[PDB]
Amino acid sequence: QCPAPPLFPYAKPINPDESTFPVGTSLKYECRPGYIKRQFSITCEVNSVWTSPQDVCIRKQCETPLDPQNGIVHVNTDIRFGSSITYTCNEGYRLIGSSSAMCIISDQSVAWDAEAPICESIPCEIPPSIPNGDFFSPDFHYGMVVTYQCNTDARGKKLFNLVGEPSIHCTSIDGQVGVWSGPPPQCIELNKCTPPHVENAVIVSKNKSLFSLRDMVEFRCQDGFMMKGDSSVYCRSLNRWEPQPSCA
Repeated sequence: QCPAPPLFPYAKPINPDESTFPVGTSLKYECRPGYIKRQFSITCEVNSVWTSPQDVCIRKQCETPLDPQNGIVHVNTDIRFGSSITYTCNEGYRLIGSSSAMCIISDQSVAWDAEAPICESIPCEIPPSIPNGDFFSPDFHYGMVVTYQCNTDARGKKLFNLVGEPSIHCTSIDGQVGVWSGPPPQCIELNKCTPPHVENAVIVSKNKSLFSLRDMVEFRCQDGFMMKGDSSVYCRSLNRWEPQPSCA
C-alpha cells in the first residue's frame, strides 16, 4: 500500500524501479557524495508513509578558513559542502588572489576550490622631486608621511621660503592605486612671491609665473559679487601680500 519512496536530495538507494511496497518494507539507502559516508534504511510504516532516520546525512566540513593578515573572511552560511566564503581587505589594503572560495568535492573528501588571498598595503610612487629642496624618509605604502625641506646655502643658512603644506601622505581614492594626498611644497627665493589666489576673482594686471618684491596685482571680482577690500596688493618678503581682498 506504500507509494514509491521520497526522492532525497542528500541520499540515494543502494540498489535502484517500482511504485508499490507493502507496509514493513525496508529499503537500503546511502548518503550522496559530499555527505559523511553512511548506509541506512527507510521503512514503510503501517499508515502507508515512509520514515528515514533523523540527521542521517551530514555535509562534510572544509578546512577552517582564517582571516588574511589585514583582511577578513566572511562565512555567510557555514564551512560545509556547497557553502561559500568571501574575502575583503581592510582600509589601505588591496586584495591579490581570489575574493571567494566554495567548498567542493576534492578526490575522496571536500576542499576549498581556491586559496585564501593576500591583503597587501597599497603602494605609492616615489614622492615628487622639487627644485631647491627634498623630502626626508627612513618604498612607500598607504599612510606613510613625507616632509619636504628647502636647501640651505653652503654655510647652512636659509636660502628659500617653503611655500605650502610641507608634509604629504600616501593615500588612495579607489582602494587599488596609491596617490599622494596633495601637491608638494615649493622652494621660493627670498625676494619672490608665488601667484596669489582670491576665490571668485581674476587678475586684471599682468600675470606672472612668479612675482618679485613690490610687484602689484589687481583683482576683479566675477559678475555676481564684487570687491570687499582694496583691489591692489603688493609683494612683501616671506611670500606675503600687503595688504592681504574678498569676493562674496
